[PDB]
Amino acid sequence: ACEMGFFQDCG
Amino acid sequence: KHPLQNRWALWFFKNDKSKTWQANLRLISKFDTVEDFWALYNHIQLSSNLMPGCDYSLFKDGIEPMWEDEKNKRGGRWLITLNKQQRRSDLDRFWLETLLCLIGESFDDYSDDVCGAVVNVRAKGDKIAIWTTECENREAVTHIGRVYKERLGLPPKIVIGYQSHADTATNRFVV
Ligand code: NA
Repeated sequence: ACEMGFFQDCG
Repeated sequence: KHPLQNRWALWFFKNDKSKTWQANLRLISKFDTVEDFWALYNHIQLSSNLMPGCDYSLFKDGIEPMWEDEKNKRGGRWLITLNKQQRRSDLDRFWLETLLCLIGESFDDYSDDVCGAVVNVRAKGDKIAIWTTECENREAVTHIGRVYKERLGLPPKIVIGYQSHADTATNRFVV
């Protein structure tokens, strides 16, 4: 769930 | 130059998994006139020509493009769901329409509840969303939803949803 606004799942 | 009610910031997020999200997140520039907006929009890649996994956002000056921001913390988004086949026909015109709803302050009295908008370009299907400050404000969220759907000219059978950022992190309303 990596996307603009929710970067906690981009790690 | 015709001034806007608010100063806005355009953000780009790059899909490059050999770099951190901070390094891939870029504030392109800010504007507070119609002329400066159009100048910016016509010097950046169309949403439809972004590489898969790339995002654009427009947020009011001072609001970070993050749900953890104080102005987004307790807010949510109206989500527009576009299939693969809609990208050429709808993505750019819907994203442009969305940007005009923000800078044009098109939500009447509940325009202050608007934080920004995001477009997600993905192989599985694209997304546009308008971000609001408080998912508890039923009149505000409902009015924004109705006006936004009318402005995109979506028919009744295409049901758009509002999700709180709390629920997304882990539909409160529909039109
Ligand atoms: Na150009």
